[PDB]
Amino acid sequence: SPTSEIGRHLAQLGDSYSVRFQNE
Amino acid sequence: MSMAMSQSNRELVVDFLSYKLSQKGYSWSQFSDEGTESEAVKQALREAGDEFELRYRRAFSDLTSQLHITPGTAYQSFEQVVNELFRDGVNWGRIVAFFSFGGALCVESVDKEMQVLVSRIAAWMATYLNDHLEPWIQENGGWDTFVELYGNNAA
Repeated sequence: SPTSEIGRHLAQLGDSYSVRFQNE
Repeated sequence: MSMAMSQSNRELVVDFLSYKLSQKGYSWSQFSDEGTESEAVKQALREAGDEFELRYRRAFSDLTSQLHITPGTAYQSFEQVVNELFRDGVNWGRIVAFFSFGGALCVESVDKEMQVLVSRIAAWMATYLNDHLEPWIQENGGWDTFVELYGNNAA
């Protein structure tokens, strides 16, 4: 289903973001 | 502090969406209406959204296309995506992703002449932020912490 999968990749990206661009 | 914070969260959402709309040549006005100053929260969120959309553009563009939006199905699609986004918990990166997703929906709605959605997407984002994220935000230092951890002094 599109929405559940779209939400999971968004979560994946957000988690990558949270590690990448942490500055402290 | 709930709705001391609830008016503020609304202003963050409107400001982010207005900024993403303005990047394409659209305008928010056409479709309706702690130590770090709110202008810095707004800017850090604008910044983070830009870096998120840049670095994950393809993955993010592909994902925004897979949900076929209509004014009569958009609300359910938005809430389902966000439920899955935060299923395993909340961190600042998923909140950035949450804002970028909403902004992408606003812009696509205008592109496809579904502009009635623009102001509703803002309402849904603010309601979900106020009802389901603000507890985590409060527990985790408020928006001060977001700026301190993800702020960048190059705009």
